[PDB]
Amino acid sequence: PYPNLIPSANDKPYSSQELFLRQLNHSMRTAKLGATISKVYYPHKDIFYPPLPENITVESLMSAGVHLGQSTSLWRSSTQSYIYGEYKGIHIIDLNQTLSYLKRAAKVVEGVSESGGIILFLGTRQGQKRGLEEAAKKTHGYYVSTRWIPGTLTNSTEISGIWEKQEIDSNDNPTERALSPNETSKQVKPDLLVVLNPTENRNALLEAIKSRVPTIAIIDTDSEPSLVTYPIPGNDDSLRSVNFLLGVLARAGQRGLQNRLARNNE
Amino acid sequence: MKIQTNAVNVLQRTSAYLKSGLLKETPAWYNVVASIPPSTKFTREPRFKNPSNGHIIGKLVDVTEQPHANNKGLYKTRPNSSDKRVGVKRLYRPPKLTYVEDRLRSLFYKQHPWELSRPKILVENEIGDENYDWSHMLQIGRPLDGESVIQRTMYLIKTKQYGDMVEAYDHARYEFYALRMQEETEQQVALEEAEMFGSLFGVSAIEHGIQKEQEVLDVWEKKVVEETELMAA
Amino acid sequence: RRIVPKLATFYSANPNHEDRINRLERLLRKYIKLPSQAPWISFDEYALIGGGTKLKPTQYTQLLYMLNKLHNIDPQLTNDEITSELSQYYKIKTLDEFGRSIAVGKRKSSTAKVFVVRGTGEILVNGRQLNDYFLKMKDRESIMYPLQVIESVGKYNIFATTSGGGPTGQAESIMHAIAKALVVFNPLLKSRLHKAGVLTRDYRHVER
Amino acid sequence: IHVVPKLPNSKALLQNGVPNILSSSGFKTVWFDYQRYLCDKLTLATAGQSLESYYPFHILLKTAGNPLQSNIFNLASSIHNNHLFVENILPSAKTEPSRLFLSKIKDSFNGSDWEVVKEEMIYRAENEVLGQGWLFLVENNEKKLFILTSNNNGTPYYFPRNQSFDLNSAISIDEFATLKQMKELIGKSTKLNGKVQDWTMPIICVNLWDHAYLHDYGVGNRSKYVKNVLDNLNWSVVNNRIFS
Amino acid sequence: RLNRIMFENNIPGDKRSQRFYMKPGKVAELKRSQRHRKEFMMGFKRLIEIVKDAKRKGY
Amino acid sequence: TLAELLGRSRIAQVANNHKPLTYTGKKFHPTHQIIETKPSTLYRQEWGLKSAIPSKIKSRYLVYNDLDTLERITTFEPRGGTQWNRLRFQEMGVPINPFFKKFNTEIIGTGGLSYSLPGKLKNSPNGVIQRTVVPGRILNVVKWLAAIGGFVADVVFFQSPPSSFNSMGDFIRMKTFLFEILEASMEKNGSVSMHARLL
Amino acid sequence: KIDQSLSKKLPKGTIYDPFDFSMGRIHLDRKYQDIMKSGANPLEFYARPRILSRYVTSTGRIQHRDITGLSAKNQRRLSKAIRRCQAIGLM
Amino acid sequence: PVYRLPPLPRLKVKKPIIRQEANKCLVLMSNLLQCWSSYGHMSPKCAGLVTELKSCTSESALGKSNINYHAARLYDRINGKPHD
Ligand SMILES: [Mg+2]
Repeated sequence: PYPNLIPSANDKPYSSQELFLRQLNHSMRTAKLGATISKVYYPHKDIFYPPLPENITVESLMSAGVHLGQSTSLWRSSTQSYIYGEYKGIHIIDLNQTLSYLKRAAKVVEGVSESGGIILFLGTRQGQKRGLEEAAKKTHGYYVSTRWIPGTLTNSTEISGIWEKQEIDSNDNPTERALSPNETSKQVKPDLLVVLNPTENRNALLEAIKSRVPTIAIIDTDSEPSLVTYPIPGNDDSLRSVNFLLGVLARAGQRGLQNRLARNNE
Repeated sequence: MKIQTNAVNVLQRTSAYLKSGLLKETPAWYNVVASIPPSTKFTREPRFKNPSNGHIIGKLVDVTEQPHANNKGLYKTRPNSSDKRVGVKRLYRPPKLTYVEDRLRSLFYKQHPWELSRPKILVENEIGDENYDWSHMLQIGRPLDGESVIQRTMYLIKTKQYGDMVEAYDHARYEFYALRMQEETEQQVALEEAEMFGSLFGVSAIEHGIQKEQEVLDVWEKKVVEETELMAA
Repeated sequence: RRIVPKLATFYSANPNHEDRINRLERLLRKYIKLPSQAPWISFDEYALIGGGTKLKPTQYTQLLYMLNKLHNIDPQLTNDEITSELSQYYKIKTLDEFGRSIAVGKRKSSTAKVFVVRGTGEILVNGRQLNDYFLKMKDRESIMYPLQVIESVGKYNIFATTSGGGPTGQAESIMHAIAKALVVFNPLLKSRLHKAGVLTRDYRHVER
Repeated sequence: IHVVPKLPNSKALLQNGVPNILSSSGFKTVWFDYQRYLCDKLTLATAGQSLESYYPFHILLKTAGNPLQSNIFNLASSIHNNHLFVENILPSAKTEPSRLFLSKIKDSFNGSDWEVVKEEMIYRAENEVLGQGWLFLVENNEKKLFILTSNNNGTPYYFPRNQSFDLNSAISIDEFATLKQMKELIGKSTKLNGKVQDWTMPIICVNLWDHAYLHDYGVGNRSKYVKNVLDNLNWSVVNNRIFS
Repeated sequence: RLNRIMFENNIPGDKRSQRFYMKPGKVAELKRSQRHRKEFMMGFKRLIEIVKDAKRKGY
Repeated sequence: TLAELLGRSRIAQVANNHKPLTYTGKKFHPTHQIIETKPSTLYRQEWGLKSAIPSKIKSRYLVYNDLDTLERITTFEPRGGTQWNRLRFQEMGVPINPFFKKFNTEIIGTGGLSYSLPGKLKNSPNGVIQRTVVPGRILNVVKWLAAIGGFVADVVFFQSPPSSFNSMGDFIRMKTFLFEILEASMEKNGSVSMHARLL
Repeated sequence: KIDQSLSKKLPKGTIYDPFDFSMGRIHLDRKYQDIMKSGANPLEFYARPRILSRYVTSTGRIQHRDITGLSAKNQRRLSKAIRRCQAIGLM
Repeated sequence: PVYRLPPLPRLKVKKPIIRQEANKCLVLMSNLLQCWSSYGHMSPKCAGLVTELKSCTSESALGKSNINYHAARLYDRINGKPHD
């Protein structure tokens, strides 16, 4: 439990570490006494307990702030059909269209994960690393959050060719087989690319277009809907909305992975 | 930007590659994208109704609909200039959303500016979970704020307990005053009881402000003496 | 069977470094509550296991920050997981039979060997009186200075033996040797001596 | 929204309440009615603030040092203390006092055995706590137990808010000295909030509020209620609360 | 103070303006150029103010 | 529908306010609503607004004008000062009735500053608090004015100014004094005129 | 003593923050330091040399709209009225 | 009124001006010189000031603008250019 700890003698008072363990024991048992908190938003849960696509309501999407679009002065008129209206100097996104597009994109992610494809979560804004990493880990996928190197797809040999690759079974179990140099030097291309900030990742979208990689993205009021295969109308500048949508997609991918493993284990 | 063709037709390009023989193995996404067609229409859609207030867009009242005179006393006999202009832009603009509450709210914080100082949390918790009966102002899971006053005003008007906006607004205001007086008395009495029973408080708001003022004033002292010395020469 | 990249960060600039920092962050995140309270591998050593040429000094400093944060956790509350993860990145004088402290110092081309014993402040240089060997008062004061820094002048007897160079060089070599010998009798005074400047060799020498 | 915690064996407690201390009607008053009352008041007080996200114990630890929200603190304190009280009188999660607790009482109370210490706690509750209050057996950082009493809603954790001295009446000069040293300890800290460290924890909690005993034991005879509480405690919880 | 009055009344620049003759087309060209430069300076100051505010707020 | 929920959303609950965030004129009452965010949401830069506030901001309170602008910035200020003044007034205890029984824009009585009632006094362990004492700072060498707990008041003297005033001159604000608030009244424009006495 | 520009005076009845007793407040205040803007006709003020003189320099040069801050309509009327006043023997 | 600049190749100040603080030694010297000018050289009145100078310059006789960087960094965000 807590090795390399030297308890104190009964005559002497508690030590700092003994006090820490005493307070930990208190916290895990009695600190939570008196009431149970209900109907309160805790940000971390948005990453760790995302809802299923079918359980999402318009109220839940509005609570996450998905509806809040860009300023009316920065409007991209090609996004007219996704807009419910304008309010307080900003455009409001139609959350029913958002719900439909999000369910469709979640089905796409679930199908791709169930087929064993490679899913890449690209988001390069400040505090998006946590959700991206968790989505990649629970979908058995991959993620980028520092910077998208241009040419990562169209120039894969000169960018990603040096990093190591791995053969795996139907159950995602390492086989530890030795790969030939030609096999190691092939391009490994994502089967699905999801972008949280498509406005700042035009290079990735264009590379996916050139390389025929279907792509999902959160299309804000100032973003181009036609640059992506499966747009999701929603707010991309709020971390809560981005994490909510990303958690939904990641849970869909996890469900697909679980279905794949269940079928392989029967 | 032009509406982009290549992003949504990846399936067609990949199918051509596969059937031609240029690509030997189907991508893992091929079957999924085939099962779920991308939406390939990017059209500006007309809007005929403003959801916020229900105003109907795209309606013209014909001459026949007026068999009587208008306020100036004139019958409408021919269309005027504004009626004879095509209004497609009205259909295709996103409608502005207007709510009655937005007015009363602006009144309330004008009538009670210091209510603004009470902090507000814009993090939504869960909107769908709200279960409120507005026969009374206080709601569990909600603070007591001016928005409660506007909500009670709308509830009063909806049930037609009162007729005019002003009357319901005043009634909700007086309920608000009673409740806030009760809370203020609880706070004062609680602090008095704490001091009555031996509670000791390290710092108070006045002393905290005095401390911050002291730091700022010491820095200002140094800067002013230095600046006077600089300016004198 | 299916060929896929090994690391979750494969499409990043430096996937090896990103994955390693991810593991370190995971450990730092699971055990964030633990309170707190030996060099690390070099830049080339981490380059070999990380991005190689892609490794960047800012990435190395980030690695060191995380490693120092994890190590700085209180030892009594550390566990096998943290130590196991961190292990991958890990790279007395006394008096003689006569109670004498023997020291050797150098200055310019002069060398000095000094025997310092407990005594009454007597000093001999090359078997000669200090004032006979050193005519210059400044050299005598230089020899005295380390003794009077620790205020032990008059409590030790010094037998200095010099050779090479000239008067000042020999005197300052005696000074440095006396400081080094004094450190033995009371190690707690070493810092004091070190702060006086008498425990550092004067590396200056004639150059072409 | 702070909600009343669910209790094990809730149906049995509704049917009869805690055996040999409370009847069903009394247990309704002490817990089902009073805890709901306190939780609803705390929710009304703290809704729309940060404090809705924190548990009552973390609320009172946060709010102990600020004069103007004492009401919230009071509610939080009660909402904590009441539950603590209930947990030491629940029928079960016969339980016996542990060897470690007996050793600590013997060592802490100058060799006195546990039962005379129970009688001493009865005496303390009868004497100092005039009206509403809380009684605790608490351990300090020195591994020493001692008996603490709080007037109205007070907390054992933070000694500035112990509320162990009733200033409505007089105070002994020794109590005044204790207050002055306590205030000096508070003032010495360099923190802007004025917070100080106190590692005291409650091992035993008894509710001396009128909600607990008045319906079952009358205006008087509170010491009878305290004796009944102490005799028939749930010793599993009490033993767990102590750290070894 | 007198020199401040002179520069606020543009008397020095005016005197050099009347010293030689300038064709009205060139006068109009110079006036347009000067007005454009003044407006550009105002806009540049506004942009620099926005930059400084954004830096203060952490953007 | 979506319109109803947007009407009842907390972002909609904030009244339309467009006054200059940085105001150098006389300040008598709050002009912007204070927006508060919990520490957990601050860690993730979530303030309930449209976009994430920059991580440089460490305060948990701000006052804002625009959710979004042409410059792609949220027009805000990291200030939550005014509440403290209000709360500090509650520490003074001085009381200030329209709160007892087409739209008018006048400030109604005390516009949320204090909802107390005049007829009450403070009990203390020493005894009944006859007169309330708070510390403040005399500002200038002039009646004399004092910054007392977030509000500027005119202090009513008692015979002569202490000689410390004359000795210090313009450095008077550096030293704290103890005042007793004689009276608090509210003017029509919303200013809080308090009269205090330097003890 | 402290020069007046170096001192910030909080007016009577105004709220304040600790920042106010700071040189930054003074610098910010420095940084952010009639009838014709009231819906009146400047042409009507053509036999009123004083009010016209309010809108000219010491030498009599009409002030630019950037200085006056008037609307283009009222700026043109003010210029016309000032020139008329000059012509008729007034001003 | 608001003036909007066109899409510009850059946003940069040609000569950023920095607020170097005049050295304490120089101003103390100036004060001493004015003292000896009014009261006289080696006058009893201001001799105390001399002591300060004797210390202030004893060790040594005398004892940065990022606007362009931030402007270049932020220009793409704040310029308000039309989409594409
Ligand atoms: Mg955006």
